[PDB]
Order: sequence, then structure tokens, then C-alpha cells
Amino acid sequence: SETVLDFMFNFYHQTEEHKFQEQVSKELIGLVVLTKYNNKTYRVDDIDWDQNPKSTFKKADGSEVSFLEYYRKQYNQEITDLKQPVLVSQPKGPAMLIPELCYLTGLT
Amino acid sequence: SETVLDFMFNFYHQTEEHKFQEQVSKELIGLVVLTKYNNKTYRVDDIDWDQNPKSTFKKADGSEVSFLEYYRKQYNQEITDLKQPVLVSQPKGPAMLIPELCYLTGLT
RNA sequence: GCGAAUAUUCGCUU
RNA sequence: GCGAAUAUUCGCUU
Repeated sequence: SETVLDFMFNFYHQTEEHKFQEQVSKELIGLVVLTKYNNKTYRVDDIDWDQNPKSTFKKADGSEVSFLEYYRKQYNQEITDLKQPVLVSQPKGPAMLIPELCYLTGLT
Repeated sequence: SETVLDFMFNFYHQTEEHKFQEQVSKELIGLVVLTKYNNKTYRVDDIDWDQNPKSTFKKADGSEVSFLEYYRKQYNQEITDLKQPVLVSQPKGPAMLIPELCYLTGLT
């Protein structure tokens, strides 16, 4: 089962940086992704190109951790690619998902 | 630690298919790679663009398994990207290495 | 679904 | 280095 990161460099190939980001945004935004470390599905409704796996967030307990730290400590999932963007899913404080750690699904 | 697959789509970006394969070949052939499932290092001395993770090989016992099957059964390592090539390392019957499952090293 | 710990056996070039 | 099994506790939106 291919990951969202695998999809990004397999679905459409583009040498233009801005055209790559607009095409990837058009292809992914709306799809439901399944995380490989927790059996939860999320609807990806945005892609944060200003964040990467070294970016940090605030936990429910109020401590700050990087995405690298979070998934290593919580699920023992080692993120290898540091240049990838972070997907964002809005509920109801959005969930920031790593493309390398998410499977694809045909969805609305 | 970035993988060889991560390297392929981060080191040099090329829209031309043949130029991508020649540049990747030039950049990788000669480097020593470390597999993340077994603490062994291999010198990559060729890239087999005619093989992928669904390709099969003959085991020491003489049974035929795909690369997907091998690493799932032997090391519980799930290969997600099916379009990637297979690296080849010659000894002394070469070892066929999956880019997704290999870390990089500065080497001769 | 992915992990952690302790104990006891195990598998591993491709 | 990555795993497997059995048993006993555990952690998990980001």
C-alpha cells in the first residue's frame, strides 16, 4: 500500500516547483488518508508547504514536541524524509499528518 | 536518516526520464548503503531499472520469493513504493537492495 | 492499527 | 540491526 509521499512523486511529475505544489494540492485535497500507525482515517483538506517533519506542535498536556519526536516516542515510527510537507485535517486545532506515514484511499 | 528512495527525489530533480536515470546512476553508483533491517553495509555498484519490489529472486534453499514477500516474512519490513528500481551489489550472485530500505553513507 | 516494558525461546546475504 | 512466538502489564487525535 503506497504512502502519500510515494503518491507525490508518482502521480504527477513536474520540474516547475509552483506547478508541482498546485497539482499535488489539487490531487490530494479532498481525499481520505489512513495512517499506518493508528487505525484512524482523516480527510486531507489542506497541505502545509511551510511545515516539515522537524516542525513542532503543542500536545494536549501542553508540552512542545517535533513530529520526528512525536512518532518516534508514541508509535515508534521513524520519519526518514525531512523535506516533505505536512498535511492538515480540520475537525468538528487541526491534525497535522505526515505523508510518509499515511496510506491512500478513494474518497470524498 | 534519509533513505536511498528519499535521496532519488531530493538530490536532483529532472523531468526527462532518461536524464533522471543517468543522473541517479551517476550519483549513487559507488556509494555505500546501510540497510535499516540488518546492520550490514553494501557498496551499490549498479541500479537495475528493469526490476522493482514485485520482482522475484531465488533463495539459498532454492525457493522463489518476491522482494515484497522476502522483507515482510524475514524482517517484517513493508515496502510501500512499487515503482522504485532495485540496487545491485556484487560480492567476492549479487545482492538486490531496495532503495526504500537503505540508508545513505559517504563512501568510496 | 502502530508500538513500549519484563521474562523465555527463535529467524535473518539476496 | 530488523523482526517472530508465548505469557504478563502498559501507551496512543495532532
